[PDB]
Amino acid sequence: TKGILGRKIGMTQVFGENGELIPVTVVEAKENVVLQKKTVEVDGYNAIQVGFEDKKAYKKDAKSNKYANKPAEGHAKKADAAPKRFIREFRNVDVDAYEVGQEVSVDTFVAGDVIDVTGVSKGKGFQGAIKRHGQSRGPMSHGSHFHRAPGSVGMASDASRVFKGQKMPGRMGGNTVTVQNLEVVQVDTENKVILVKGNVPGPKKGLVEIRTSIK
Amino acid sequence: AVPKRRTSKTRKNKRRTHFKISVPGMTECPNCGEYKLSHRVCKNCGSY
Amino acid sequence: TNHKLIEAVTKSQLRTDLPSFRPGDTLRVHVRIIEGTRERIQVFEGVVIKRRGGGVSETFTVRKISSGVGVERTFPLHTPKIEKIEVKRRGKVRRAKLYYLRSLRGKAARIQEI
Amino acid sequence: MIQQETRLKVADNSGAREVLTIKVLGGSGRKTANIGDVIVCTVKNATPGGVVKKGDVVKAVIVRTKSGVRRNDGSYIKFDENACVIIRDDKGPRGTRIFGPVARELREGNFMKIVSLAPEVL
Amino acid sequence: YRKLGRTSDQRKAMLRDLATSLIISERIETTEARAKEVRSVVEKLITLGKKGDLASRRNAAKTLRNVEILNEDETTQTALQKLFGEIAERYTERQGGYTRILKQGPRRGDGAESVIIELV
RNA sequence: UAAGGAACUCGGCAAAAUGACCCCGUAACUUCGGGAGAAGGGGUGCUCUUUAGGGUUAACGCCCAGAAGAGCCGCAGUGAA
RNA sequence: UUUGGCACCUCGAUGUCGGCUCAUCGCAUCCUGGGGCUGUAGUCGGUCCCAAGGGUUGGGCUGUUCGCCCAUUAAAGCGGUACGCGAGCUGGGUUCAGAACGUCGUGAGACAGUUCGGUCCCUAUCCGUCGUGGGCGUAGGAAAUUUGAGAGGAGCUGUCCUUAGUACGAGAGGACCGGGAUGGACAUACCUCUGGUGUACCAGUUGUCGUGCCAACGGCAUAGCUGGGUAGCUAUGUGUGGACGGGAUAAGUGCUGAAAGCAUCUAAGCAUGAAGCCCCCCUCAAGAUGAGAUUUCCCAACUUCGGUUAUAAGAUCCCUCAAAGAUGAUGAGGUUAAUAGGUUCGAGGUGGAAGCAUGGUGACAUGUGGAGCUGACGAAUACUAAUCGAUCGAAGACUUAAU
Repeated sequence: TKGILGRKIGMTQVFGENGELIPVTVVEAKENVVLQKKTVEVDGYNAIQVGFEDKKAYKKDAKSNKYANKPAEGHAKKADAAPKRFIREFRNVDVDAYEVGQEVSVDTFVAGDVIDVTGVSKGKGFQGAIKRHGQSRGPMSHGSHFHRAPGSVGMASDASRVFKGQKMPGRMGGNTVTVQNLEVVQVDTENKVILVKGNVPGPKKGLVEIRTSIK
Repeated sequence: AVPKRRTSKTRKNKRRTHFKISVPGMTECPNCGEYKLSHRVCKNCGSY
Repeated sequence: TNHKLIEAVTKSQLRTDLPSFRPGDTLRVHVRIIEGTRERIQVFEGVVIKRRGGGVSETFTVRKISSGVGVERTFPLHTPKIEKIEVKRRGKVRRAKLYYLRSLRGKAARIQEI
Repeated sequence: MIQQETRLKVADNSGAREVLTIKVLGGSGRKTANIGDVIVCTVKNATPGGVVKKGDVVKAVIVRTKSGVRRNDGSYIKFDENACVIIRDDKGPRGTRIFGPVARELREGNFMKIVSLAPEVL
Repeated sequence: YRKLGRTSDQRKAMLRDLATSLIISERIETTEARAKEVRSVVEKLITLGKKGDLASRRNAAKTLRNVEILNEDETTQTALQKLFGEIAERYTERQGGYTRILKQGPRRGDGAESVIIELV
């Protein structure tokens, strides 16, 4: 059950019980609303749909993503909501405990909840096989002309080809990764933040999704 | 470094389908002069 | 406001009874040792070598010579395991990180006062 | 962060002075040891007289490293030299005195005899 | 910040020469990268000139070149003098700004974007 | 470039380290020449006194000092090459 | 996986041994054994199933595939994969010109016996092999909001601490089942901490040339050198993961139970049974060229409403950018617009001024008091672009029958 969306703000630390130091990610989860319920009798699977950060009302002749278009406005008009910057769907909740238009608030998580946290990782561009994978380099003296290349990429006349999935250079970076079994350290209702013990994927101010851990 | 077979006419021209020039901008000169580059007071008759 | 949340959320863990000190000062830090038996307290005394960070991440290091072996010790400034901090001396240094003391001994490693 | 080939000064009176490390005990592939770990080592420099003689293959425990430990409250402790103490494969020492300070985490591996003999445990 | 295709010393030298000629001439024409970098350099110079005291005059001497200007009615000032004298009086009410960039076409020998940077 | 320091490798290959000047000291072995710059130690900035050297000597003044005292500064004084 | 044959291509060339780097077709298996049966007391031995699911080490010694010791570990195959891999790398080995020793030869020279020295090329194309875009599609116009078939891919292993010295066992040793921390690998993610870097940050300092002198500063000397160091990027740092638990099964154990008038695990039935096989991380996921599922907009003036100008929905060109980037893509944004960037005022973090005064014979010290920075981390702005901007984008099939 229990998901929510936030922006990752940054990392600090907190002193816990008997002075143990705890490194902490502060996540600002402000102004979530339930935009839609999806059901097994209309869509074939039970889920809810949450929008996260509100943006400006539709304006004639606007170019950027700061303003809603007409479809986004009509979608957020069914619930009595403002248009939202990000929208995701949650399948682990119980769809009967929710109402379209209601606010998902930060205090649905309590301190001590173990959570899973999803984000898109940072982004690094074209990287080679030493950084992208864990490959080891060649000798840097003794006549070597082999330093940061990959090694051989196949055998010979048998398999006169390269197998799929071969670990070559290429673009390293922004994939969606969850970490499992992180936990809530404290929840701050007034500032609307969660503190998560650990670090979470993604750059600063990028979207994160928190769910209740399964395992 | 060498090609084993020569490339034909059809493969050469299939390679050149993205190799072309895009059409320029043209925000027109309303005060006086020739039509200038977009968002420019361009150096030949610019009246942006 | 987005720029204050770290400062706002960790504001309740700053301590306020700490004296002011600089690198070069000589400190007596009373730290609490919790073995399983008791909650005893032992003092580490030496020279402030380093000071860095801001907010709750601030951190300082003190150095002494125990039995001919130099020992250094780094604490979070706002930790609840420091019971008190006494400033014993004021040093006179020219420099914000005194790493040159790691390769000295004796009258060479002696810090002037005030 | 003690690995194969490093030299550690010996911090007891068993007759060794310098020791070179041969293996870090532990798992397969374990690369580095730190304060509290048990290494097996050769004596490269002995004191005349003395129980342990040059060329011997002993095991030691590491007290004192230069890159010391992090503790749970986020405080650290570092030392100015790497030292060790030759042990008797029941975690008793072979010497009788310990020179120099010694980290507190030696109590977690039950090296109580070393911790008692030392001038102050830090 | 930009590197402008130069080593560290060459880049510092080029930016000092650019800022000096803009003070001399009040509009110059260059490539668009260079002018986007000289915006900041000459605006901090004009700030130092508005501040006006000896310490900032000495800070401004660190950057300007020692160039003589033939002034109308046959006079002569250095560029440090024009900066602390004339240019600082124009901008005493304006808070920031002080330079405008206008695009031109490409050059003929490369297709480099020309640009005019001017004082306002 | 943390910690470690030849664990690399056919091989310390490449790099790092040494280096100027002054003062102290220096083995085996030798065809008595040498080895030898063996190894190995120490010193070096600036200011003021001064008694005095090379004297710039006319003399301290004119620079290095005769080189001795007393100071000052820095993490570091053939502070680069 | 050393010989026979060749000759069944290659004297218009199929690069030879070790080693590194990277695997993996992919299999009689060292470990875990996961399991189990016995000429199995635990501990072994031996066999069976299972496995290439996953794991499978650092050094001393060579000329080379061969070996041999040291110290660990839960443990240290099989090679066809051109004795896998030189248009990926080394060149120690062998063998080219020099030279020497043993030996043979009258000799020139030989042996392959030793020994010291000794040049290894290539911009990737018809093509075959990782990442990232444009379009032929696209069947209401069209545009904004999610399939989960699989093409799928990621396999992730293990050691020490309490039940219980209970049980086996004579005792020694020594459980099954449940409750704590490690090693490796990273699946990995991240910069709060500890460190690294940090060539437009701060300070010290030598030589030389200039700013007329001084004082300040500047240029050059690896960034001149030295000490620190913000963002960013980072491991040696900080966090998480794997020992899911369900199905079906192997070897095996059974129960019922006849044929085979008994017995018997099997023929029909029913149970149980393993890290192996199939289900809870990640991309595509109508390119699943068969064309999945959930808000807006839609109508000509004619008009075989085709088609022409149009005119319609949202997109783009262009411009300021960065959390994104080879480019392009992605994202933040653009004349209500600060928006985004610069600026200016800020602060956060990094490193004690100029001037004046006082003291000192002088070098210097002290006071005036946390100055520069802001280079990379808030507010104010129009300095900043699009000038009027312009461009692109339907007439819902049809049918067929099922209202």
